[PDB]
Amino acid sequence: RKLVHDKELAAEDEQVFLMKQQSLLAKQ
Amino acid sequence: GRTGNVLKLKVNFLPEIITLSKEVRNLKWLGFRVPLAIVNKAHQANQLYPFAISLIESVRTYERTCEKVEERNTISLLVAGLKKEVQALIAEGIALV
Amino acid sequence: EVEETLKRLQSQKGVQGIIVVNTEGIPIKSTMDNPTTTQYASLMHSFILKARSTVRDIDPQNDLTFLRIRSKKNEIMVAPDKDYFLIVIQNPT
Amino acid sequence: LTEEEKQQILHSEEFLSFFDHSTRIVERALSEQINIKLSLNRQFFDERWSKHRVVSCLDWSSQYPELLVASYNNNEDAPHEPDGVALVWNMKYKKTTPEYVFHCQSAVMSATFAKFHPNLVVGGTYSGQIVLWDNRSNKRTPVQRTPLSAAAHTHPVYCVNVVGTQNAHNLISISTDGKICSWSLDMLSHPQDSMELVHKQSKAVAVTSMSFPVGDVNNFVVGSEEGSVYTACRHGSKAGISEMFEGHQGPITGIHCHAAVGAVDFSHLFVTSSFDWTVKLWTTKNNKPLYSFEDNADYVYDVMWSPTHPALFACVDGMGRLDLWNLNNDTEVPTASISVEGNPALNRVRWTHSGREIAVGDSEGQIVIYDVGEQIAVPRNDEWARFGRTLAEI
Amino acid sequence: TFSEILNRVQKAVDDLNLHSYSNLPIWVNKLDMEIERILGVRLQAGLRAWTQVLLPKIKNVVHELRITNQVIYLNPPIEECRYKLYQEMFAWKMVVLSLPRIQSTEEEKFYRNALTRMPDGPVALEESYSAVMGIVSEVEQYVKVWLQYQCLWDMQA
Repeated sequence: RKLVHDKELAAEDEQVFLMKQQSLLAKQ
Repeated sequence: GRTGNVLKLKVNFLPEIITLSKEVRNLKWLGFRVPLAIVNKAHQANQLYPFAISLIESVRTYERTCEKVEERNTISLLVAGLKKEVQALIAEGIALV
Repeated sequence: EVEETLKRLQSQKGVQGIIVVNTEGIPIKSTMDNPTTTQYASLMHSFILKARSTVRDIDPQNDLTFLRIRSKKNEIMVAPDKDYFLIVIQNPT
Repeated sequence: LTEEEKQQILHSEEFLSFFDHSTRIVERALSEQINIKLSLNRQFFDERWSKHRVVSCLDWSSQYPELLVASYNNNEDAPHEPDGVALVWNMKYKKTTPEYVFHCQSAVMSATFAKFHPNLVVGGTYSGQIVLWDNRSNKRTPVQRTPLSAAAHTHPVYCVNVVGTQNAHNLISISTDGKICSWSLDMLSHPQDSMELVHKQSKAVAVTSMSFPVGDVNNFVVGSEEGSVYTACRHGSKAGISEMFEGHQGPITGIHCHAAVGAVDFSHLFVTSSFDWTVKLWTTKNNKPLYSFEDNADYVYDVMWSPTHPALFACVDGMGRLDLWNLNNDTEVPTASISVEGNPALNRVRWTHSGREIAVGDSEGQIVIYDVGEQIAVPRNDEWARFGRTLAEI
Repeated sequence: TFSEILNRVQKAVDDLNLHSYSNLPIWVNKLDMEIERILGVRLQAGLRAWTQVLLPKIKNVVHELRITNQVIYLNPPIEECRYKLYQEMFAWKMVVLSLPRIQSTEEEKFYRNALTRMPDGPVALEESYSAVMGIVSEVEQYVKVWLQYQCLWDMQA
């Protein structure tokens, strides 16, 4: 039952976040 | 340098606007009366300038340090948490008018 | 920096040639040619070592940090602190 | 035969003391010891750091009366190259090269030495960010930088100074918006004091430059681009503007309080160089200007008291002439005058400590320093007495 | 020197840990993977140098031949020289293998996986082992016929 570390911290490349926020600003 | 379309983040604030305020801030005492709309716009821009300049310098510093980080891919895995919290703060801020 | 240092050390008097020597003699850098730089700088290194011994003779705590010899046809420079041994070829005047 | 050890020791930068001592000693080695009224003394134009560049500020080091700090705004010749240029120029031995250089990412507006420590240099930039630099360490980047916040300075800073003594110091800075801020030399990341200077009906003052009564802390005096002079107490019993002055019609460019101290108390005299050739002298206890300086028009930038002569000061015009103005000998004609060749836009004037020579900045970056006649350099008790009675004239 | 380098690296890792950064364990794991790969390469180089030395400081093993009750005898026997050689090669192995791991049991305490981390596979090990029955074999061969002389006593006048 030796626990292993779960999913590590992701990067979420800046381009994807920027384009998602482009979309959010567009529809607001 | 890159074929893709870079979605660079900017600040919706022209740096030149404060100059206009300064013109008013100089012309008001020069004896020339300016329209009240110009007075209101210049005053509002003058009082709101520190926040805008703080935001633009902060975002420029963040962009410089993040491009420095991605320059050395061996460290982004560790810095991912700070990048996530900064992105979350930006996401909270952007929705504001 | 490296290039700016040599540039400012050379154009300050239009010096004929200077190379940066951070090692105990035998420098591989060149400013006019390999021999006249390398062998002469190694020779200078040996004699400044003997000069360090000479100045330690009167008192071991003393060290030589500045050395110039201005003769009839040559002026020679070296400023050793721990491994930085300058060389300057310059006219006497 | 080594091929990489020398290369890697050259790449590895442990050259701090190396470069420092080499620079401090080679300009000494410039000496040619081979065995086989006004007058220009030393003209300096750094070809590399002053090519078509405007002097922004000047200061002389009290601790080391051979070190001068000068500034520069952004360079229109090339924006890619470093914009904020700061220079340290020394009076040890003659040399064309500056003794020290410094870069700031923003255009540098004013700079000065620190009274608290004899090696740190502090300067206000065009972005309203106070910049700290360590002269002993060989670095180009700013050592410290104040935060750009609403509480801190955000508008361009044109005057920074250190008040108090070496164990009661305080770095006072002014922003052109009107913020007065007090910092400490140990930490430059949080304003110890900060307050937006206000005269009346909550309107601020577009402060351009400020000065203080010598030998005293607090009770500051400022000049406004609006064309006004104010006396404002730093802390006192009430901070803010305390006294309006009738002032000069055009913008106020350079303000300075009297400096020379002798058998009489004249620390209440103020010189203001406005934009109209009009170097106005008055006193803090009188609301009206005492005397006026009128020989030409059009922008004499700045005026500075000679620290040694009580009734003599300097003012430099934008058209390209600096004139030493004495009160004891004359009141309508300059006691001395000289013009830098080429008739350039001479910007800034600074008396060195203990006087006996002057430093002049230029729009071309060629700063010129030169002495003064001995028969007019040295004061005497007669000078103080006649100066006082000339105040009694009107 | 390897232990000192590992100690400094682990000290730096601990300094990072106390600063409370993010995502440490995976970074530590990747760094440990890389350092063990480098350790395996260095171990391969050292092992092959040791092998070519056999065919790196090596101790000199020596044994003698004597006679008692008119019988030829060895002190120590050839198998003892074999075991000394194996022990020395083992010590050479644990010069690198005993290096501790980097962490935020026995295997986890100090790194014992470099043999599987071998860039060239077991061959680099095997050839080393191979040189063993080079030497010892010749040894016993060179002994055998010589030892044969003892038969002279078994055959009375």
